[PDB]
Amino acid sequence: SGFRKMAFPSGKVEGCMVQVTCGTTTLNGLWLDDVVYCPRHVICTSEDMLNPNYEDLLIRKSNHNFLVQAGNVQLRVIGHSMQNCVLKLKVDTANPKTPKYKFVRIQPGQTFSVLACYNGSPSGVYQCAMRPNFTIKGSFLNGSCGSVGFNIDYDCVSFCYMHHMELPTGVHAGTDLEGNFYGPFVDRQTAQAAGTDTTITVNVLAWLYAAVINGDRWFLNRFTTTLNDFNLVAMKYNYEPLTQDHVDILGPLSAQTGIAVLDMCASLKELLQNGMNGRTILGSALLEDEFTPFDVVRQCSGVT
Amino acid sequence: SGFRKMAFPSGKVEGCMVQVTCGTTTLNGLWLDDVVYCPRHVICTSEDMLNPNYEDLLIRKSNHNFLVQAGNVQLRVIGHSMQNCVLKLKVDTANPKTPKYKFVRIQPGQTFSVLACYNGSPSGVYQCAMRPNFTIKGSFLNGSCGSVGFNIDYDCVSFCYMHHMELPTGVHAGTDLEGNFYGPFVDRQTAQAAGTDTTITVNVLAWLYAAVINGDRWFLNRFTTTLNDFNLVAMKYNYEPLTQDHVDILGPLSAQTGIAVLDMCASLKELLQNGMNGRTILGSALLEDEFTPFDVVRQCSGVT
Ligand SMILES: *CC(=O)N1CCC(C(=O)N(C)C(C)C)CC1
Ligand SMILES: *CC(=O)N1CCC(C(=O)N(C)C(C)C)CC1
Repeated sequence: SGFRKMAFPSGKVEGCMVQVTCGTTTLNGLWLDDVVYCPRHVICTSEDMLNPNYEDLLIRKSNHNFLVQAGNVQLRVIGHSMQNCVLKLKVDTANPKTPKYKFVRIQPGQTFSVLACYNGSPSGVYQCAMRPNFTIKGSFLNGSCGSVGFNIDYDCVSFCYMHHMELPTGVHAGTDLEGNFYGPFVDRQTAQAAGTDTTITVNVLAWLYAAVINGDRWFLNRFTTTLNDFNLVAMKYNYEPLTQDHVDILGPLSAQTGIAVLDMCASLKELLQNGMNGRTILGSALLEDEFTPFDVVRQCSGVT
Repeated sequence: SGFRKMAFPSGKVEGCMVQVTCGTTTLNGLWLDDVVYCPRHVICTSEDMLNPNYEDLLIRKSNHNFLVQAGNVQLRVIGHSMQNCVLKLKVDTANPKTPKYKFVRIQPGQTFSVLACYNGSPSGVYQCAMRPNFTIKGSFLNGSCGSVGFNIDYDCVSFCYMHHMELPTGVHAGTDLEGNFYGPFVDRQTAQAAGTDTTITVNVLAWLYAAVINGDRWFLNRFTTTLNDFNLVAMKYNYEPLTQDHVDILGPLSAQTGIAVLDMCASLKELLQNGMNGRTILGSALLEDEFTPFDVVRQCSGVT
């Protein structure tokens, strides 16, 4: 028993973190095979960040301007290209610690682990979700850019996020490893505001299943609901509308606990309308939406 | 900006996790140099767990009964001793991935990362504290025993916890790596109940500093207090009494924010007496006590 906000083990990704320096800017890169991935804004002066033309800024850059350091050993840059908002620096040496890996673009509501790095040195690991507004709620100081988010499928690391931007509201924006930003965000120091941070309904329900499974059951009630009735309450409370697909995804947890998804919806409804009344569920005083159904099954079954 | 519940990177500890099988029982071991550490209850049948005499049970065990498997490679056990509540199995091969390390017995209120393992395979990582009642609030299914808790001081892993016991209330008990349990707990399936789970006052104050530092300031008020006045309120709310030592420890965070520790105490006091009124601090609806002052400084400065 016990249910905790759990990151994947960081080992396989630690061995992929390098320091990238361009001019006076130092941030983090991902070394997979003979390529280092990093945010293209490594080339910018704070001045440039206001309205940078990245193609033009890049012309003033050669392979030898990108200083790449794996721990205390320098890597020879033999090539550099811009893919969308990332730089791919070709090095002469393939990372000997490259795991099996994919680049995956995750949907909002999907969760991943972030290995926060400074100067290509890992400092910590924590679990995130891609918010429905395409922000993430990270911990990123200066030097943390190029820190990546990932899932591990046993041995295969699916890289889903590279950190680029802090919005003035202290939320975080970044790219998949093909350099495409999540949501409407850009590597420009401009007026960019996050949209509504909606709650990931399916994730809250998963976490309610997780709680029942771990003995926190006080919020089970006698009521059921429909998708249409439940969604009226979702709407009012800035929750993602719940689909039959979400219901299907919660099936396995339904099965295990013998609680119909819609009964659990009715529990969530009451919790939204009435709050917690100063009570806690899995040591939390609000409704956690950064566990997927998959995260719950994983941690409640014990997959490695 | 951003402040998240952050575990140390797991890499250095992943390379220390092995599977230990004795008879039908499989759990996790820590391989440092030519020694594998594991909970002595690996030798018990569920039957034995009711009133085991570990010295006597051990006599029926030889080196060759302890099957030790690092990934897919078996280790030859050439020795086995009981230290308190741990077994130390001497293997013929020193772990090539042994980091610099210490064994440290942590005080309650001190935080550490747990690498949850099943069959010596890491599944996830999460941050904990040693609770003032000497429980921890983990995520541990069957097979998770021998999972360890640790701090990293740059390159030196301080191992502070090995997981042994789930109490029927779903909280967790274990040993330092010398085999001595935290608190009054024993490796016996008996009536063991956790004492009062008091809140770690100094940790809540650190986390209040962390919030100010990250722009969550609504709970700053016009009031100050004394240790003696504040402690009256602590008492009533099952908070650790605050000492001058706690105040001294919060000095650096005081300095940085220019908020006197006692003013921040007065903020905590109001929060205790009045609650949150449905507001959140660093995305939390209750007062977080599993960040130390040291954890806050680390994550707010960006140490690796
Ligand atoms: C996130 C990160 O590590 N990063 C982005 C900001 C950058 C900086 O301080 N500025 C504004 C200049 C472009 C140097 C440092 C790298
Ligand atoms: C925690 C763990 O992995 N562990 C302790 C319980 C044990 C078990 O299932 N029992 C009760 C018997 C002693 C086999 C498995 C190992």
